[PDB]
Amino acid sequence: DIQMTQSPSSVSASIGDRVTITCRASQGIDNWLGWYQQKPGKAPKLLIYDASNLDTGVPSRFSGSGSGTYFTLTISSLQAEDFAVYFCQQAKAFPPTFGGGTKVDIKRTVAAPSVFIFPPSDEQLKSGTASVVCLLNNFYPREAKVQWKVDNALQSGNSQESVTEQDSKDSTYSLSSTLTLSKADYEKHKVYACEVTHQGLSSPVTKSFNRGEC
Amino acid sequence: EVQLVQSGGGLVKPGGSLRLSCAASGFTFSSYSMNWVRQAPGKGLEWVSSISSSSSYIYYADSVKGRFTISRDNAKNSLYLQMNSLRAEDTAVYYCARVTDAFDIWGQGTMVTVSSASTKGPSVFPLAPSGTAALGCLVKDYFPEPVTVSWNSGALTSGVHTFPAVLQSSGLYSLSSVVTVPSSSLGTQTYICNVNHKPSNTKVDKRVEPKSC
Repeated sequence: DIQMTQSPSSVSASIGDRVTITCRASQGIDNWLGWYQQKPGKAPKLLIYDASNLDTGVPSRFSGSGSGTYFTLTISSLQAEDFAVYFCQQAKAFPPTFGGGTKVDIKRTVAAPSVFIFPPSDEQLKSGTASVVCLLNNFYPREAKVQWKVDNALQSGNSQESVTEQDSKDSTYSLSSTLTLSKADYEKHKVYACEVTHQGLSSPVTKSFNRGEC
Repeated sequence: EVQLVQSGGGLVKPGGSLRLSCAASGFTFSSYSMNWVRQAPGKGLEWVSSISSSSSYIYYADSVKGRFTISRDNAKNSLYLQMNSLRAEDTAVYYCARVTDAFDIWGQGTMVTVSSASTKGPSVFPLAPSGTAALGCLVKDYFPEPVTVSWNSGALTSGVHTFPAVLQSSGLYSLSSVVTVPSSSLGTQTYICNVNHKPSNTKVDKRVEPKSC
């Protein structure tokens, strides 16, 4: 089917800025492109259909253009209400497919995450389970990569991330990554490391601890 | 005005069935194709199924064929989704939507959570610290949502971040709540997370002590 890819994943905007979002199709969809807005905890809302047409009730600060495989959505004078996720959607062929979204968020300066690593509690270890938590605190922009390493082995498939919404006071994000191991596996390794890549860091930062050590 | 009102959904066991409903008003329901679209937690939008105005033409996404059945009752202005053989991966907010050239009216969304869990209160573990220090509580293995966390019985709000719960592969939720504080305060101030999981009547207050090991 037709893959829709949006760019960038997030745009930093201030009230009154002009914002332009891009959507690309993997093959030609003519004019059959729609744009939607989504706010946290709410259903999507149609903005534009057939590439350029405003839906009833939609404000005229939104415009779309483009055709074939290249489309853009412009917000011409951003208001507080426009900080939201925006999705494109192809109606050329079944299955209809959506882009992965672009988050238009409140611009602030880049803030590197303050990174903290938390060993499992002895309480938890008693129960046969070990949770290792890596906190990425008060960072901007939202895009951040967390790589777990255990005795230098790159972990995949055994961590879960959770992210906050943009903070109302300082406009930052925070993220938790949690690595879950059996107590047995935890006991088999020494070095537990959280490696973080982010615009606010000139090279990735590693926070680590050694099991059993003070 | 024009409105789509959803109902149904909620908690279901893996292998089980749920029926979603969508009640339409404000437009000629019988003259429009209707659709279901879903959104997994923290993810984008996925089309599930369409049905033509008079049920002549029915379309399904690859991922739901043979398990989900779309139907409609034009005389009741209603759209339905019968979901069978539900799996963990079907956990999502499900929306009904009208289509013209685009999806132009959407329902409010209905959460479907596929888990084998019974009601269970969380274990609460310290996330212990060692200019600014970070500390927290890990609230692990509870069902269903929600849990509430405060710090110092509501007197500490600045610098607090309580993360969205994630459904683990066990079918139980987990989350952490953290706070950053001046390290100079760690030797004089006490920091306590107050966790309440009302479905299980589980209340814990955990003082989080600075560690070195």
